[PDB]
Amino acid sequence: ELQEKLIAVNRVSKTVKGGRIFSFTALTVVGDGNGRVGFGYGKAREVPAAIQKAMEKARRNMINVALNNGTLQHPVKGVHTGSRVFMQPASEGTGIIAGGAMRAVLEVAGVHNVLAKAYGSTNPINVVRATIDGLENMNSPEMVAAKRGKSVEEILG
Amino acid sequence: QDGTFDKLTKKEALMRTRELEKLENSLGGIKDMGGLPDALFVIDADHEHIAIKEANNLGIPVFAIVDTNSDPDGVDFVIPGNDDAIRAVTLYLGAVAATVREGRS
Amino acid sequence: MVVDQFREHEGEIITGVVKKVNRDNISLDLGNNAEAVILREDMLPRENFRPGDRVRGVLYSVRPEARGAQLFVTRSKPEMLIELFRIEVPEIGEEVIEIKAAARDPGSRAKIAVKTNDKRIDPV
Amino acid sequence: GQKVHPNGIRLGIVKPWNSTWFANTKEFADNLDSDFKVRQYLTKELAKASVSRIVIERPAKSIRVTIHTARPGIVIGKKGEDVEKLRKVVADIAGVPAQINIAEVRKPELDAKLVADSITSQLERRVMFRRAMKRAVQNAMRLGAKGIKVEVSGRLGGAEIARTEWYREGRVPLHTLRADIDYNTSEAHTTYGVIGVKVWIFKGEI
RNA sequence: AUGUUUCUUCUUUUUUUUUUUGGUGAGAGG
RNA sequence: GGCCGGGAACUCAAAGGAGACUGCCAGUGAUAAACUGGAGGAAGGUGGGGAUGACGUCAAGUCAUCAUGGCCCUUACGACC
RNA sequence: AGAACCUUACCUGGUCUUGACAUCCACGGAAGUUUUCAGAGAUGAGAAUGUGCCUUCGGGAACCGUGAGACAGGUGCUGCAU
Repeated sequence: ELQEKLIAVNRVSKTVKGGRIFSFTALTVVGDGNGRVGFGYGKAREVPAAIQKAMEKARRNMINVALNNGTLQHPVKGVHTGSRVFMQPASEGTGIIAGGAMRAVLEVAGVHNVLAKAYGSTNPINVVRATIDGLENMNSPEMVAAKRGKSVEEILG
Repeated sequence: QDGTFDKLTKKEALMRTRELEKLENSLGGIKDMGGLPDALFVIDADHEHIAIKEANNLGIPVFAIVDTNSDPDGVDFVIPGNDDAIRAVTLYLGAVAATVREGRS
Repeated sequence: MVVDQFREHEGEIITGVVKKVNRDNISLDLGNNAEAVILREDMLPRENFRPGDRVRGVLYSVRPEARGAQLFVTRSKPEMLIELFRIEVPEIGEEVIEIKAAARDPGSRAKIAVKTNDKRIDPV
Repeated sequence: GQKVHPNGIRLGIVKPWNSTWFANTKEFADNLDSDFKVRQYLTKELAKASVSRIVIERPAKSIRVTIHTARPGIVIGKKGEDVEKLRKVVADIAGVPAQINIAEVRKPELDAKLVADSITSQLERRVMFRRAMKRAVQNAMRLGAKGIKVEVSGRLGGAEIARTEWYREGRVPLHTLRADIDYNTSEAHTTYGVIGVKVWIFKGEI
C-alpha cells in the first residue's frame, strides 16, 4: 500500500541548563511504486516514534509525477538549497542507480532506468525536497502537448 | 441541567460554567458537525488567513470575499465586496440561504 | 432502565451466549435475565451454533410483547455489515467516513458505498 | 536524596498497613523477629508464585499471614498439602500456631509488585528492556489503571556508567495524598551486577 | 589580576496460561 | 485531702462532622481578572504551623546499614582473648 | 541517640588454623550439671556422674568434638563499577 522505506538517523540536541537532550531527526519516504511519491518530516526523543510520526505527513504529501513507462520524461534540474542534482534520461537503460540516500527514495517511485549525480554539497536533507521538486515540474509529453503548439500530435510526430 | 453542584463544592461549579460558556460560544453549535466538512465560507481573509492556509492542504474548496487590502495567494473563490456593512453581508447571507434552501433536497 | 441505558446496544452489535438452538430460531442469553432471539432468516446460511457458543449480532428490533422474545437480533441484514465496519474502521465511528449504502447477499457477497468530506482521506 | 514513598505517607488513611497487631515495648521484639525471617523464607519459595502483599496480623498469643498472590494453584500445589508445609516450617519457629491466609487477586497484571519482577524475571537473559516494559506498561494502561510511571535501574544495556530513565503514562500523585498509587522494588543479582527496578502504578481516588 | 592535563554515552526486540419396621407369639391362604 | 454523697450544667477526655469561599457591600479598573477597605464571626484573605522536595545540576557522599561485578588474603589482610 | 572492658574495625603480646558463625559427610560423645586449676585472660590441663521422647526397636532430629573438606569469613580497594 504505502510501501515504506526508511533511511535517516542522527542526533540533534537542545543544550538547556539541565543538559543536552538527544532528539532524533529521522527521515523516510512513502509511495506506491507507480506514480504517487511524497515524504514526511519526523523527529522525536527516540528512534521508533520518529519514523512513525513522519508517516502521517507522507500520507498527505504524495505528489503524482505521471510515471511514463515506469521512468522519467526528460532531463530536468533538481536544483535546491544545497544540492543541484540532474535527472538524466536513460530510456530503459535497465539500471537503477541514483545518489547516495536518493537511491532508497527512488525505489518507491518504481523506476528501473535513470541517471543522476548530486551536484554541490552532499546533504541528505536537500535531496528529498529536490528529488520530488525535480519530479514535480517534470511533465509527461501529453501535458506539454496540451499546452505548447495547440496540436498534440505534431510534437508527437 | 439537573445536577452538577451536589457532587463537589459550589465554588468549583462557577469555574465550570466559566469553562462551559466560554467553550459554548467559541465552539458554537458546531459540536454536531461531521468533524471535517466539505466546504468553509470565509467573510474576510485579513486575520482569518490561517483558515485559508489550512483549508487548502486537504483539498477542500473554500470561498472568499475580497476587499482592497487582502491577497488571493491561497484562496480559491475570490469574490469582491466590502467587508464593512451590517445588512449587506446578510444580503450575501440571504443569497446563499436561497442556495442552501436547495442544499437540503 | 438497563435497556434504555444500552441505547447504543439496541442497534449496535450486541454479544450473547447461545442458550437454546431450535429449528426456526436461536435463543441468546445477554445476561441480567435478558433473552434475545435470532430467527432462521436472520442467520447466515452456513452458520452452526451450539449451546454455550458466543454470537454477535445487531439488535434490529425491540418489541414490548406480553409473551415471547422482546429482543430481535440479526446477522443476515445489511445493518450487521454497517456496524461491523463502524467498529473495525475508527474513521466511520468518528463520522469522518460515511457509509451511504449497503447491499448484501448474506454469507456470500456484499457491497458497501463509502463517502468522505475530507479530501486527505481515501475512504476505500 | 529525593523520592519519598507515597506508600508510607498514605498507609492507613487510604490503604491498610502491612502489619496490624498490638504489642508492648517488651514483647515488641519477639513479635518482630518472626515477621522478617519467615517472610524471608516466604520470598524464597513463593518467589515464582506471583505474590502482591504479605500483611502479617498476629494478635496476642496468635499469628495470621495474609498472602496475596494470583496463582495459588502452585501455592497449594496439589490437594493443599503444600499449604501445611508452609505451616509446619513456621509453627516450630515462632512457637505459636501461625495460620495462613492465601487471599488471592483476580487480576495479576494490575499490581505494582508483579510488573517489578516481570522485567526482573526476564533480565537474566539480555532483553531490550524498553519493549519488555512497554508490553506490561501498555497492558496495564489499557486495563483500567489510569496512570503509570515505571523505572529500571542498574547498568542497562551492559553499560558501565550510571543510567536511569522513566516512562510516563497518565497521572502520578506525589503531592496529592488522596489518590491511589502503589510502588514496589526487587533486584536482579547475576554475573554482571544488580539491575534494579521501581514502579509507580496509579489506580484511582475516593 | 590569576584558574593544567589527558576521560564519559545513546536509543526499534523480547515475553504461558489451567486444574484432578426389627424381633417374638398366635391365626390363616397355596 | 473533690475526701465521702450528689450532678450531666461545666473545664477537661476522645470521636464523625458542622466552620471560610473573595460568599456580600462600595469605590477603581477593559461588563473580566484583581487589590484593598465595611460587615458579622472563633478566625479574612494559602486563619499560624508541619508534612509532600518537579525536570534536573553538582557523572556532589557513602562499598563503614544492607546488597553486589572484578581484585587480593583464604597457615592470612580471616579468627580469639 | 552518649569513646572504663565492651563498643573497636586500630596497637603490643600470647595463640587455633577447616576456623567466631552456616549447611552438609563418617563416627564418637548423649544432651545435661556443679566445682579444683597453669594462666593476665585466652585457651588448655582434670575430677565427681547423668541419660526426656519416638522405639520401622540392623537407632534418628535439637548440642559439641576430631579428620577431608566444598566453602566460610572480608570495617581490605574501587562511590567515576552500579
